[PDB]
Amino acid sequence: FVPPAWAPSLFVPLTGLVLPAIGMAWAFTYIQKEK
Amino acid sequence: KVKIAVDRNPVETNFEKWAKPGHFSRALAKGPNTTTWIWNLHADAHDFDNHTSDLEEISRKVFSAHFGQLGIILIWLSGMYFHGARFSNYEGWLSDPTHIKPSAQVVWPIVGQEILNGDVGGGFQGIQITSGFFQLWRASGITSELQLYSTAIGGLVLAAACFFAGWFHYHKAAPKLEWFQNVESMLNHHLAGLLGLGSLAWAGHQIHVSLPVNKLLDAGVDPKEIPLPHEFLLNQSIIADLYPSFSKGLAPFFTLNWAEYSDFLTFKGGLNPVTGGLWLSDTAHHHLAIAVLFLVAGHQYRTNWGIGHSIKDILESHKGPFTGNGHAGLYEILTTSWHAQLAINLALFGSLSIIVAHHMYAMPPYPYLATDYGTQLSLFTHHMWIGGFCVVGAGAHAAIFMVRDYDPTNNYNNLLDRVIRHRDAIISHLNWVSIFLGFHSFGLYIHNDTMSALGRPQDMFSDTAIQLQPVFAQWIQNTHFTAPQLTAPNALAATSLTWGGDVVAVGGKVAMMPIALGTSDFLVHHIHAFTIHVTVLILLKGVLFARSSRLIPDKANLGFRFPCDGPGRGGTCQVSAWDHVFLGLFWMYNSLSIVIFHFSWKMQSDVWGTVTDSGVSHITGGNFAQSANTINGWLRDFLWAQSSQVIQSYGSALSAYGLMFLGAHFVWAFSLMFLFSGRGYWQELIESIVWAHNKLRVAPSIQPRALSITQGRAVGVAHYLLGGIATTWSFFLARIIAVG
Amino acid sequence: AHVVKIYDTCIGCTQCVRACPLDVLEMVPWDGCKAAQMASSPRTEDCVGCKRCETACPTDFLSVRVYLGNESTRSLGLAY
Amino acid sequence: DVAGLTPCSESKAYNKLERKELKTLEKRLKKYEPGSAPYLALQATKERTQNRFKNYAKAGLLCGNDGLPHLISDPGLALRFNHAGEVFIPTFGFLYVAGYIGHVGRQYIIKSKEDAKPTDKEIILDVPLALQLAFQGWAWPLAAIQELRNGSLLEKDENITVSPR
Amino acid sequence: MKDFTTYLSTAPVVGLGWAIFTSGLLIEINRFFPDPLVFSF
Amino acid sequence: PWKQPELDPDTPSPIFGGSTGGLLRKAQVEEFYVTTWESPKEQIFEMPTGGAAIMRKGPNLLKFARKEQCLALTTQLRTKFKMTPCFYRVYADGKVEYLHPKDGVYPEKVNAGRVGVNQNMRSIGENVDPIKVKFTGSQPFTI
Amino acid sequence: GDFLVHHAIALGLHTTTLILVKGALDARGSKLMPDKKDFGYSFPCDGPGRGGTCDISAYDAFYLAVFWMLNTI
Amino acid sequence: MLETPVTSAPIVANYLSNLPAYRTGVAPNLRGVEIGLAHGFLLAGPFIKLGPLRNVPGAAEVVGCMSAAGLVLILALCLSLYGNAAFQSTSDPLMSSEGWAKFAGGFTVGGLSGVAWAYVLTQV
Ligand code: CLA
Ligand code: CLA
Ligand code: CLA
Ligand code: CLA
Ligand code: CLA
Ligand code: CLA
Ligand SMILES: CC1=C(C/C=C(\C)CCC[C@H](C)CCC[C@H](C)CCCC(C)C)C(=O)c2ccccc2C1=O
Ligand code: SF4
Ligand code: SF4
Ligand code: SF4
Repeated sequence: FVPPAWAPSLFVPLTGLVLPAIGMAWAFTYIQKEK
Repeated sequence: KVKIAVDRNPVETNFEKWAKPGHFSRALAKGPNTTTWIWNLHADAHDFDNHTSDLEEISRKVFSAHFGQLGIILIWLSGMYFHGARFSNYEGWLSDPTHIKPSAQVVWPIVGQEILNGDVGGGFQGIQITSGFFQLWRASGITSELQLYSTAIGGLVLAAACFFAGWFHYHKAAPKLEWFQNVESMLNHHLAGLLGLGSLAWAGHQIHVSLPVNKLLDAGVDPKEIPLPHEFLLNQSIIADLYPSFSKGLAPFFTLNWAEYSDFLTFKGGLNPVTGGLWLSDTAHHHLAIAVLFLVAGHQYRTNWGIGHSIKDILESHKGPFTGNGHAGLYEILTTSWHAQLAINLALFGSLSIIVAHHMYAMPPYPYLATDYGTQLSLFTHHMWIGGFCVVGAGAHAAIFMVRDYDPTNNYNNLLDRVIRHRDAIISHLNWVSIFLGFHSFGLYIHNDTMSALGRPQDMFSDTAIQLQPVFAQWIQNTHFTAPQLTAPNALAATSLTWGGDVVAVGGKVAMMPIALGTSDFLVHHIHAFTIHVTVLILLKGVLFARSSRLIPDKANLGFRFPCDGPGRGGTCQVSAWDHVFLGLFWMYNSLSIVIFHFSWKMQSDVWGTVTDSGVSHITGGNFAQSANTINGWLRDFLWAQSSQVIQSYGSALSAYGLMFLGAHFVWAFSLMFLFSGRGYWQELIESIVWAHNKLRVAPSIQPRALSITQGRAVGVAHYLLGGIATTWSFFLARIIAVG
Repeated sequence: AHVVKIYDTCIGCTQCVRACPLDVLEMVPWDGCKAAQMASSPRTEDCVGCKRCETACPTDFLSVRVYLGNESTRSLGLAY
Repeated sequence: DVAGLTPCSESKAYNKLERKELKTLEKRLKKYEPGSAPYLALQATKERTQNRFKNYAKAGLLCGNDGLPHLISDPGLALRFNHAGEVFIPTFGFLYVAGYIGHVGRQYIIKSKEDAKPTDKEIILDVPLALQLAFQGWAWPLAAIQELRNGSLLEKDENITVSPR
Repeated sequence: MKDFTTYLSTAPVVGLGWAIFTSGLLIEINRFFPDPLVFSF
Repeated sequence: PWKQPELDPDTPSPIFGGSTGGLLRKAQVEEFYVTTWESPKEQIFEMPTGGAAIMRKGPNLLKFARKEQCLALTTQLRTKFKMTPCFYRVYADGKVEYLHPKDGVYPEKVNAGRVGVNQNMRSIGENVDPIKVKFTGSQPFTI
Repeated sequence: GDFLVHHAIALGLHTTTLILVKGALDARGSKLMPDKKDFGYSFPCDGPGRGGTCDISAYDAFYLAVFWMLNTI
Repeated sequence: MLETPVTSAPIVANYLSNLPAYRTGVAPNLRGVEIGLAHGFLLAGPFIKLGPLRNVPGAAEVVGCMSAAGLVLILALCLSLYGNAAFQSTSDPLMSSEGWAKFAGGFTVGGLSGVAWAYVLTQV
């Protein structure tokens, strides 16, 4: 239903810091992978 | 050894080569078959190094071309003096230089353009000129239009003499290669007669003509009541009661009692409070000292009488331990390659133009020059852009010399060979320092913009939040303000008012006042340093990699001016040195645009303005300390706060500026597709148009082709630079005339 | 590597080989031209695609053709 | 009164614009003595402005809500409301001059392609031939339609260079 | 003379002559007929 | 040629100081090219990787990171002094491959020994449309 | 002014259409490049030969028409 | 090939030799520990100098120290990413895969230690 008041205080940090970091780490492993 | 070597009548003065357009080169000697030939005819027209391999004929052509350019310059100067003589209000301006605007161009009433003849004052209508010719003529003692007419006639006569000299020294009496190669004689004659004797002649004119007329003008008497300069020249009574040391009559000069000449050869630094310009006696002693110094310097090189230095010996003797063969082959390089001399001349002339712009915005060496803000701004910007173009052409012709005239046999372990041998380290370090400067200046600007938009005025790099004050510049300003106090005790005041002191104002307008340097000044100065560094990087990468590289090892065989080496190695477009100069032209444009924007904002906010009883009220109210730290401040408080006069100039005499402004924007846009796109698209469009004209049997015999890739790049950069320069010219002139 | 294709319109003028900066082309004996020469590309793995051979071709259209694709260390002209 | 536009003679804003221009011209004129060249130039400018404002009137011109004259475009509407000379006749004159230029250039191209090295004649003009063709193009449409009739105006597609498909 | 005449027969010289003639014709027309906009007599 | 010459690393290098456009890390990881020639006299030439060097009277050996640099030096020596040089390619494992004079008579000549490869026996413009070769991996110019 | 800006819009539409159909109709061949079908849709150029051949593909015509479409909109 | 007095000075060679990166024989975890200690100690400074809460007494030091520790964590993550990307395939053990992984672990340990040392040094 209605998200809590700390939801903007929590969800934006993941998708702004650690979700791009995890995606960039996975993609960087994907580019340089050999067979 | 040094003697005149002249061949008699090598080229016949005939019109048979005027009928055939393409005659200097064998490629164009066969006639035209495509339209690019025409462009080639207008491209290799003055590329004398490609027409013939003989250095003597190239040197003769260079001599005659220089004579032609001098004749063109003298024609232009005579036209300026003629326009001041007839279509001008110079005599009216001499009575009240602080209320009548200088005007020397009058238009014809044809289609409503007579509104451009604005009310400049003095019962005259015309275009307000910003060249400062009025102040130059006032500094030269010119009073009536008869003197301007005589100067115009003499300039036309000298231009005809220069054109006759070019024709004669090409067709009739052409100097040989040994005549041109006497670099010691050329340097001695240029230092002693071209510069020293010219400085002495101008000092004599200032002493005997310009100083008394300027003194009487500053005294407030009528210009018609002022005696003619020949009255000062012949009868010694007027110059004696105007200057008592003239009563001695050349005695103190020969008796070494030069201190008696202290009345009309002064050292009073600063500006004359009557007119807001440099003291004429100071300029007279300056040009006298310059003449003596250059006369001394002109007797340095040995030509025909044993004594004197040798350029080759001097160059070969200066050899350090870390440089191998010290300056060994440079004497043979600069006596055989015209392009190396052209590069050196263009670099020094462009730098000299930059010094000229700086040192006549700082000290206005003309009466009533600082009061005319528009004249000072136009002169600064013009000399700035001429210097930038010349220093770009310096790198261009250095790259041309590297491609064409470089010989590896004469350059094995000399300075040029070692520079080529570590060009990669040079370019890499220059690239690194360019990146570091761009980051720590433009990122500072972006940081200020963000923290301003984020509501953090305390987090900015401003004069109130984080003071990055220019401590070195402030210390130098304080030292030069105290230069007459301890280190130059014979100077009456400071050499300029920019360091500090009181405020000199003329006619209620600020002539010169002290300039304060803050955080915004440090930011823009480091921005200018970054832009100059990047332009140096581009031009040096063009010069050093003109011959070969790891990407392209045979770039020297491709010539200086080639478009590409195909899409190979991933693509090799814009790899030539010419393309490097073409790229660096835009960077020079951006650099000098930021420089002149900083100049205009700084003098409009902290220098120029009016003087009231309360204090000095500037044009923009001194917002540069608070608005120049952000890009949005430059957008709003400099580009949007100004340029309102340009867009509202319609219906007034300034409207053409706005018209030019709009047209300039047009030209700046019209370049872009020459800068973008390519050649195959336009070639196919031209093929379709050729089909259309072939259907109606109106296809031209000369096959139309698209412009070359190098030609397209040149057209794009030329139209881009023209649009940008005209935009800045129109905006600057309209803003500085409407409110200045 | 790039693909270099040579057709029968070649006249054996050896201009494409002289313009080649990496020694990709060669001349082989032939009977389809007056000069009895035909261009060949036995070292097409060393070609970078500079199209200098196409510039030197005197025949209308092109008797030699370079097609880019599948860039390698040698095809990209890299010294590193 | 077409397109909701009042005539310039009966308009209101047209008179306001005329008075404003005369007022700023008189304000510029009052700054000079009557016996001066700028005074004569400004008086000539004022006379030219008055003559232009009078000649724009009594000619069928229409202006809407700003006093700036508007040009009636559609022929027939312009023909029946005395507006043919606004754009209908100027395009006829322009078509005449443009066809003159095109026919003269076509004649020069055709006559210059006959001789050896026509590119030399293209880049070095035959001035007597150019002036002769300049004074022979007064009947360009008759000649153009007659070459269209005999087929010499058009070239067959078999003889025209065609890009590959 | 004929070399000079062929020099004037070149394209830029005749282009300059045409431009001067056309500009002078249009300027004299606009001067002797001040501000023409409406084709009326 | 009649017998393919073998690369001799003990041949002296030309008189030259330090180099900056010379061998990078690709030389010790991938192949690098080596140009040898036989100078009849002492003369000064220009390297494609930098400034100027002086070749010794006798065998001369130079190293480059690209084959284009080797052929640029080869054509400079052939046009300037008619030197007829030759360059090898050395891999990371030490395999030496003979590159420029494959039949020893230079590719400008014919020698009646080479076999013409990668040649299309049709005229250009007679190739099939890209619709004809679709989802097959074969280009119109490769058939 | 509305009529003038509408005619300018018509100019933008016609010019963008001209660029796009020049790219599309000359996509598979042209006088400068007869074998443009063999080089695919997106290739850089053919080199400096035949006077210069940069921006000859239909992709480059599209990329110029993007500028013209941006100006029109 | 172009040797210089800058790149061939004995003093420069000795200064480069005793660094943890170019040490003769030292286990890679010790090199990582020294690297992390030095680089975290220098990185803590600019974060406590002109951080977002520089004007707040007490909060500036802790905010800058946790910012430096977080940056050290991102640097360790990127170091491990480089180790996994470059040394996935097959005589210096630091350039090996597990050697570079031990170097990254030593780097994050040393970075945290250096951040803590900077905290306890700026607190006194
Ligand atoms: C949408 C993504 C996103 C998010 C959520 C943030 C969030 C933040 N950034 Mg920003 N930033 C971003 C993208 C983002 N950034 C991008 C894309 C750029 C480049 C253009 C920047 C450039 C930037 C700069 C230049 C600065 C910030 C700063 C900040 C902080 C604002 C001030 C503050 O709250 O101090 C809170 C401060 C704390 C110490 C609270 C704890 C939060 C820390 C910083 C994260 C944890 C540290 C790390 C994991 C190591 C810790 C290890 C251990 C102690 C657990 C905040 C944490 C400022 C900052 O952090 O100061 C150093 C700062 O100066 N950011
Ligand atoms: C002291 C003697 C003297 C003087 C004053 C000059 C002056 C000049 N020389 Mg020259 N030169 C000299 C000796 C001298 N030369 C000698 C001895 C040599 C041979 C070694 C040369 C070789 C030389 C070359 C190769 C070139 C010059 C050029 C120039 C011009 C440079 C442009 C400039 O500053 O504009 C200043 C312009 C003016 C002041 C306008 C007036 C110019 C007047 C007409 C010239 C009067 C000086 C003249 C030398 C008097 C003798 C000539 C006499 C036979 C009639 C300038 C006019 C350049 C050139 O061709 O420019 C045309 C050039 O490329 N000089
Ligand atoms: C190039 C610069 C220049 C020139 C042209 C002059 C010229 C003059 N100054 Mg000045 N002066 C100068 C620089 C100059 N000065 C400088 C740098 C200073 C230092 C501050 C001074 C300080 C100064 C003072 C303090 C005074 C002058 C005075 C004079 C006059 C005296 C002339 C004289 O004795 O000289 C020597 C001149 C000659 C020997 C004449 C030259 C020889 C002639 C031309 C030979 C002609 C022969 C011919 C072939 C045959 C006839 C031809 C015919 C048949 C057609 C004269 C007008 C004095 C003055 O105004 O009183 C009158 C004066 O009181 N000057
Ligand atoms: C204003 C337009 C503009 C800008 C900003 C750039 C930017 C750049 N060009 Mg270019 N240039 C341009 C137009 C422009 N170009 C044009 C039109 C031409 C054609 C003539 C050239 C010709 C040209 C040449 C010939 C050269 C350059 C070079 C450069 C670099 C400048 C060196 C530097 O310090 O950059 C620093 C970077 C910037 C100024 C970009 C803005 C950076 C901001 C502040 C962001 C900071 C980081 C940010 C917070 C991180 C984002 C995080 C995010 C990923 C989440 C940079 C990449 C030079 C080069 O390669 O490097 C020396 C070079 O040699 N350019
Ligand atoms: C101040 C007045 C002025 C000016 C300066 C121009 C300027 C121009 N006009 Mg415009 N025009 C004007 C008024 C003006 N026009 C007026 C009042 C009308 C009538 C409403 C037109 C109608 C008009 C048309 C229809 C065309 C132009 C074209 C042109 C351009 C090239 C002319 C040319 O190729 O040279 C002179 C001409 C030649 C060298 C070749 C002759 C070609 C002409 C156009 C054919 C004439 C005969 C033809 C069979 C009649 C039917 C035309 C057809 C469209 C139906 C040029 C920018 C042409 C253009 O831009 O093409 C891209 C074009 O097609 N104009
Ligand atoms: C007099 C010669 C001549 C003639 C008869 C034509 C005729 C034509 N051209 Mg061409 N054109 C010419 C010269 C000529 N053109 C020149 C010199 C250029 C280079 C600027 C072009 C560039 C050009 C383009 C880019 C296009 C045409 C198009 C067209 C067609 C549209 C009609 C028109 O006015 O277009 C407008 C034509 C112009 C605006 C060009 C005017 C150029 C100058 C001003 C006129 C030159 C006159 C010449 C010097 C007279 C010589 C007389 C002699 C005695 C010296 C038509 C088939 C269009 C087309 O394909 O339609 C199907 C098209 O897209 N032309
Ligand atoms: C537009 C364009 C063309 C096409 C333009 C060409 C071929 C040049 C056209 C020049 C014209 C002929 C100049 C003269 C124009 C007028 C006819 C002259 C003025 C006429 C009035 C005075 C009446 C290129 O060839 C090209 C090549 C390489 C990069 C970019 C481009 C590029 O952008
Ligand atoms: S350049 Fe062309 S015609 Fe000449 S040998 Fe090569 S493929 Fe044949
Ligand atoms: S594109 Fe260049 S490297 Fe390739 S075969 Fe042609 S000329 Fe040789
Ligand atoms: S033809 Fe044009 S796009 Fe192609 S390599 Fe040359 S400059 Fe670049």
